[PDB]
Amino acid sequence: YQQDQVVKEDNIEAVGKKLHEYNTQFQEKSREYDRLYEDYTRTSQEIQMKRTAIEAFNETIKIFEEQCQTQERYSKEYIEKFKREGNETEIQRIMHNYEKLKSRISEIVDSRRRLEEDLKKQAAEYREIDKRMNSIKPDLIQLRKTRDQYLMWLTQKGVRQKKLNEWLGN
Amino acid sequence: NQSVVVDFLLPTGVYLNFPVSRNANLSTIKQLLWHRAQYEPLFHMLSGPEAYVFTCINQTAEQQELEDEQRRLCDVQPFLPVLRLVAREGDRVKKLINSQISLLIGKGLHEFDSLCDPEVNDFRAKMCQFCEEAAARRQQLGWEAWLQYSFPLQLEPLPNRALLVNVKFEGSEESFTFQVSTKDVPLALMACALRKKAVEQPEDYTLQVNGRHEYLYGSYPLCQFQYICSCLHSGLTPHLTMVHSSSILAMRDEQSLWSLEQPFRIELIQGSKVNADERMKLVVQAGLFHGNEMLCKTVSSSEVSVCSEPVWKQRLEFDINICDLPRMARLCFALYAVIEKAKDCPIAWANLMLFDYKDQLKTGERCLYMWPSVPDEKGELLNPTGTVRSNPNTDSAAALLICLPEVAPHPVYYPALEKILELGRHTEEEQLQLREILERRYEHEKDLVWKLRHEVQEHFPEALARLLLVTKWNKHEDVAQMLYLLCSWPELPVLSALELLDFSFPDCHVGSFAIKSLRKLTDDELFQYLLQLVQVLKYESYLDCELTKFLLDRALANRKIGHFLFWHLRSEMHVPSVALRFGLILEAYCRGSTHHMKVLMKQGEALSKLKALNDFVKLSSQKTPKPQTKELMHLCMRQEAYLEALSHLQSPLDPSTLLAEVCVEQCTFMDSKMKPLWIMYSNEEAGSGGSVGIIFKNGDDLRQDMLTLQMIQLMDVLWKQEGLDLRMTPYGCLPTGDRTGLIEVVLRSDTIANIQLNKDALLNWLKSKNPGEALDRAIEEFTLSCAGYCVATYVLGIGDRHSDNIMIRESGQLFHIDFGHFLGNFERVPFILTYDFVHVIQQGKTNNSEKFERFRGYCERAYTILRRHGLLFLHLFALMRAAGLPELSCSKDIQYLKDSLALGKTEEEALKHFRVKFNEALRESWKTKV
Ligand SMILES: N#Cc1cnc(-c2cccnc2)nc1N1C[C@@H]2C[C@H]1CN2c1cccc(Cl)c1
Repeated sequence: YQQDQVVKEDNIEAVGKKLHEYNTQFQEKSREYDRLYEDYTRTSQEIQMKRTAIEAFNETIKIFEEQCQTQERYSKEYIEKFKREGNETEIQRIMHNYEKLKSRISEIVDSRRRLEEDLKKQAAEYREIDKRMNSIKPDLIQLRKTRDQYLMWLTQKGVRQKKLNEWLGN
Repeated sequence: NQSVVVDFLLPTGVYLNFPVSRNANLSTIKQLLWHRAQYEPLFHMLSGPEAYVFTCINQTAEQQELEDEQRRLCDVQPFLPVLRLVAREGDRVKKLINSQISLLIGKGLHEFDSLCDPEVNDFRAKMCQFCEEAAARRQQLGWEAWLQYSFPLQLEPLPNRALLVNVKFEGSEESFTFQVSTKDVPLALMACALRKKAVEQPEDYTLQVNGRHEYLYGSYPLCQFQYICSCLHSGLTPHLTMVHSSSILAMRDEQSLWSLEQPFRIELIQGSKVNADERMKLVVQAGLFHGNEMLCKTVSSSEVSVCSEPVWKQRLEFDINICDLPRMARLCFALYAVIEKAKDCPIAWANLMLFDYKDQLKTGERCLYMWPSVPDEKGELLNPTGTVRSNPNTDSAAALLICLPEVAPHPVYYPALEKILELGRHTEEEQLQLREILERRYEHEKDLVWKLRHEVQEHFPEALARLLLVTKWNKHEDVAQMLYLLCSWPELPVLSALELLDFSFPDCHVGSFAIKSLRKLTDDELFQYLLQLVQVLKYESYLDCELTKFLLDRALANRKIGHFLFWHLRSEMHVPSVALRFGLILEAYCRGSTHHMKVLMKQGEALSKLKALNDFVKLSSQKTPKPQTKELMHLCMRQEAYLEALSHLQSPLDPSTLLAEVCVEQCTFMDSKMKPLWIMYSNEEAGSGGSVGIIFKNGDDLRQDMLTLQMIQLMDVLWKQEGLDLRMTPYGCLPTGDRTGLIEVVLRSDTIANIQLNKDALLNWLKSKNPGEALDRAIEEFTLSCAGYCVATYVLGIGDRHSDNIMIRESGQLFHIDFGHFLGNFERVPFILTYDFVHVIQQGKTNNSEKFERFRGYCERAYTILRRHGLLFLHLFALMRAAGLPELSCSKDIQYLKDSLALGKTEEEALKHFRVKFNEALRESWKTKV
């Protein structure tokens, strides 16, 4: 007066055939997960590297912004001193050099923006990878528990370890 | 492109932009700068070039004052090529070390600041302070103390003959050959060489094995040293050098709760960044934990439907009071994807300590950034053995939002030791039953052991582990009573202490007791278990722990320990779940070890070049044939930056070994999937051998091979400890980074396959290398080594053993390589004799009963010694489950070693079954060859 069994086939050779199939189906889905878990980990390392590179752009720009600050403060004394000296040459050389400085900050900002766009994309990939991982997990767990239920069924029935291994091992 | 366009920011706001060479050092770049600044505004205001230092944003996103100007811009690796002139200002020492720390550990110190974490800030403050103190304290003491820190004695674990020795002094061509016995103390041997003419005293001196940082000193005989012992067996003269105490100083000189009876509960607010199937609905299963076992039953949420941002707002109540939570209570979450249940996918998980690092019961909101659930054999609901540290991918990774409710107006702590010890105070058939459970050579048994817990302390002190497990940690009464006993428990031996470090015993008092018992470890024995102790840190709740303090203590007392602690920690910095913990320990290590910091920088640069040199060869193998790729490898090595970086460094594998001059012609790469580099060295200051190599591997994981090699080295030590040298070759193996590391090159050897491919070639090969009287020695080397590697491989369960992965030295010594699989994973691996090995063992005869019986004794004796130390291997293997090796992951994998050593059986029962398994291997030797 007890029930439990979930195995489909009835004959020993018929159940052992399904043991070979579900095992082959299990080992393929495991290789699929492992392939996806390599990408997950690789993308996790790539995204972190992009995020520290963005911090690098920030710290670089921050150094250029200090140079701007210093140029404005430091020029003040000399731009007046050379204008009373009638030296519009020495004034004009300072400002073009400062215009050149600011032109470089726009190059560095554009590059920071391109990486931010690439980090936005790779954050999306990471999530899609994680989604496909979580869509494969239920099958992977399904196929494991089936495989084991068939193993136990045949082991209870007395099937020797050598017959089991040739269904599994191949 | 050879040259780079570099941005220069002068301190007057002026901006130059001109090209310089990648291989140009900073000092040269500064001369080119000043020559150009000349013809730009505001030059007259500048100080001279030496007044300023260049500054860049390094690869780890921090500003670095570039104090070493004999340093190439390609070796600086600035994020973008931007150099800022700044004042040579403030404390140069603290700014320099912080920058080098960041480049050495592969993680910027600002990343620690950015967390805004008190626990991290309190760790950094305390550990850097403690480590600096020890290092400052180190520098005060004399040359005796310092040589022992720096170059500690390499000793073997018994005849009394005599042979000559080559001795000389430092900075001198003329050398002195003269006699000395094997049992002479090195104090006496120095005086003999000091008698030059008939000036100086020999107590102001030490002996150094020239061409390596190994030193012969202290109250120990000459034969117990590794160099002299190695010299005696091979038959060569020890080449040494006298060194003055002043010369050693020249090296040295560098610088309330129990009232709160309300049930424990938590508010589950929201989820974040969940990625799942839109058809299903999401569930959050949860439970409280202490170690492995539960504190109470597991609750569960309602089925809120699948989206990115699922909201619950549920009260979750647990069957346990707030007063009953132990110090190391552990709330564990698992997010699951379930079907609607009208008729199971684990998404991710996260654990949290209910109390904090200052014993405060946590209150308020927490955002637990979840780790994804990797599917495994025992598919449990929750992952209580997983780390309590939050996922450092805060931008993209999934998150659960929770709120611990307020328990009182004032903040509630966990009771201190005094109030724990206050409540802690309060012939027979019981004595026979208790002995039966513990003297083994279940809830009924647990409640017996608990009742007689004080009798366990008096009569069964080694049974503490069993008593800690039977204790009910979900009742603060029982917890209080157990800790009381632990506070006055007798000191256990190292073997038992190792067990107490396992994840089953999380309580801070148990670890503290464990570490208290581990302080008797010598540096030699501690080194044998260093790999296991490092991995136990992954089970720690908090950052400041006793094991971290212990490992740092030992790392600062001994430069060899510090070296290997460093690389064990450094090799896992790519792994998110320990990057933080390991990062901080390494920072603390460096600040107390600023001398070795220099050596480790030189290695890390070398290992950065080789990675690049491997990556080139990997691609250049697919493009062209090998002889051209070999030449294209050399051209890249000839480059000034490469050549210097690979030259003149201490070996990471053995810091006493000096890798001086790269023999670029000898250098190549082995034929394999990942194409590892065969890098050869030579040292003209060294002894008779004077030729070392390293295999740089990148692509494959080496942790498996190290564990295996670690455990054979331990067998060899255990055998040698019982007066049994099986002539094993414990070659070095060291993981250095992400799927990267080094292997020591054993010279004068080849695989058996390639000896056989070129009647029986194995015994012929040994004949050509050991002519005449030498052959009888070479077969004994083979016999002894074949014995040890047969027993080792059997006990560890290492299958796949074939001619392509077994090697033989010209001396006769046999040994194994490429330990991909162990513990029978991929069914018991049988004991394996080969016809070829038996052929050589018997001296090329049909029946050599005399010789083969000696060999059977060597296998039998080897196997018996490991059974005596069987608990040692089980305990060490139990702690390595923390490492997450695929084949060392559960009790079954540990059970393998129990069965293979026959620990359940008696001693003579083990010998009988070993002989049976021996005999069957001799039987199956004939059938395999045909
Ligand atoms: N295959 C293989 C092989 C793997 N591993 C080890 C090893 C392992 C631990 C320590 N020492 C050595 N030796 C190996 N042998 C291959 C031959 C003999 C020896 C090194 N030789 C070599 C040298 C340079 C380039 C190339 Cl193509 C071949």
